[PDB]
Amino acid sequence: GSLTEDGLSYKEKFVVRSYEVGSNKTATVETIANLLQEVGCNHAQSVGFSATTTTMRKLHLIWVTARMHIEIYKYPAWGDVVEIETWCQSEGRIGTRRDWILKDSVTGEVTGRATSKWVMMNQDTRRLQKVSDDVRDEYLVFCPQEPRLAFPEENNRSLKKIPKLEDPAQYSMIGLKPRRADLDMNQHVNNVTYIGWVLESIPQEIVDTHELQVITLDYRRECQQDDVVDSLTTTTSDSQFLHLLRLSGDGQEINRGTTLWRKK
Amino acid sequence: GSLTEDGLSYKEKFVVRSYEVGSNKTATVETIANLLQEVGCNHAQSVGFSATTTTMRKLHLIWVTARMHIEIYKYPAWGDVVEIETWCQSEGRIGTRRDWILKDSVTGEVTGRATSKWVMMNQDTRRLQKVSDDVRDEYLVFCPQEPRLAFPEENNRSLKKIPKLEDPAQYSMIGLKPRRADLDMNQHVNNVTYIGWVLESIPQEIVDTHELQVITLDYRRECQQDDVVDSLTTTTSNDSQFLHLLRLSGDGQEINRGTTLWRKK
Ligand SMILES: CNS(=O)(=O)c1cccc(C)c1F
Ligand SMILES: CNS(=O)(=O)c1cccc(C)c1F
Repeated sequence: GSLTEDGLSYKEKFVVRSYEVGSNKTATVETIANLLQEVGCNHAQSVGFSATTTTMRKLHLIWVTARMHIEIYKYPAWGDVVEIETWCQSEGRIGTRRDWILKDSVTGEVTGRATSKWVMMNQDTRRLQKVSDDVRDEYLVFCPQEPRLAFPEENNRSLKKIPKLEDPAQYSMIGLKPRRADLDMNQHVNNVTYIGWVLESIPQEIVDTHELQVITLDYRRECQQDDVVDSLTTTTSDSQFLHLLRLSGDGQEINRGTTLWRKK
Repeated sequence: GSLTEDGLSYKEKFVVRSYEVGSNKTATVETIANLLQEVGCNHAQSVGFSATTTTMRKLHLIWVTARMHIEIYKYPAWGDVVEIETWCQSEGRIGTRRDWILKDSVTGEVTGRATSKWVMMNQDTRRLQKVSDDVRDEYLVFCPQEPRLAFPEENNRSLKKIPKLEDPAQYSMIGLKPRRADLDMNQHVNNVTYIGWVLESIPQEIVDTHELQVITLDYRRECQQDDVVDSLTTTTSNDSQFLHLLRLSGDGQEINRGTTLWRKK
């Protein structure tokens, strides 16, 4: 992959692998989400980051995902080339935004888009911070100056408030645990695992008849290596669902979400 | 990737990804196993296979993995390029063997090697059987004629008999279940999931202080999408060795057995 001419965005091609596809022989939304993260990491590495910046590594600050929104129009097939472009933007004290556009490399057609909201947080205390007084001028040089939005439409799905699912759930998958393949290099559960856990309470009949078009997920609290998760889904409708992940015991909320599915 | 000049083997390069690495900032053995499977798939495609032949698709026959043996000398770092060569050989009526060599693309040095034994199964009845000369003839052209072995050693760990771990296990991880990301495109549990389940009963202290050099895994029965697995490990030993068992958490039906060898970092 490479920074573009202007140095303000990053592009990378991926060939979809045999083990990356589901029952329709196209990429899973988990494979997509993993590629979004990989191109995000190659963007950071290209400009000298990693997404830590000098004064963050100093005060022990990290970027952590508050929110992920992905919309897929077509899932690439096994052996297809998908091109992903990614860029970041400041949203003032709130935090930072990373957006993605996915294209069919051959047709140059847009096959998906994604946006995500990141916040600061001290790694040790896990206390949510606001973007420094201004000292966070270290990274504005690497973002477009004028707004560039994968989701430009005022009042659009990517920004909607998600409510808390109420017991009893219509569906549940309980006792989900992460294995070592689910940890990142710093031994924290991978953001993509939570996507997989949310989708595990969708009934097989839906996954067999429908394709996933939209997923929005809030990250409230991290699941540790030795935590156990329950995944809850209720139909609210195309088929739409409301999602909740919570710790198997006390029922502490770790994620909430919505998905939208189209008949195949 | 491409077939080599003689079209008897297949080469492919992979750049190691951010999410494919462990605590060492190098590729997990599960990432490696997944790359072996991917390059194996691209070789099959390159010669007009599915890994079924015409006769196999007729008689409703598949190849299934009986055994996987991996030896890694060095795990490639995040952003490193690894080059994998793979080929198959007929083992007569017993089945087929697929072999792999892993190299540092830059230095050209051998960083790993693997071998696997495949047997024929009726899709529907799940009944193993000997290879028929008719089936054999259809793919023997695509294999070297003179033996080409990733593991030449006169007495090689790759072929050693694995015993059944004795209750009580020294260590265990209980209630392991597959999610949808553990299924392949035909909704069977991915062979690589079993590797990760075997490793889940190794204590964190070994993993933090050691590196996996060797893993041998026998595949006895398939775990189904709604099965639950128990993983059992006992120390059998500077080098730590373990004996492994995966079994269904209810009746305790065996799905896998294995051994691992670890060396101090
Ligand atoms: C993720 N958020 S970031 O670290 O603030 C950031 C902003 C701009 C460009 C890059 C590469 C970047 F990593
Ligand atoms: C698994 N063994 S195989 O499918 O019979 C086979 C034999 C030779 C070459 C190829 C590509 C092949 F896939």
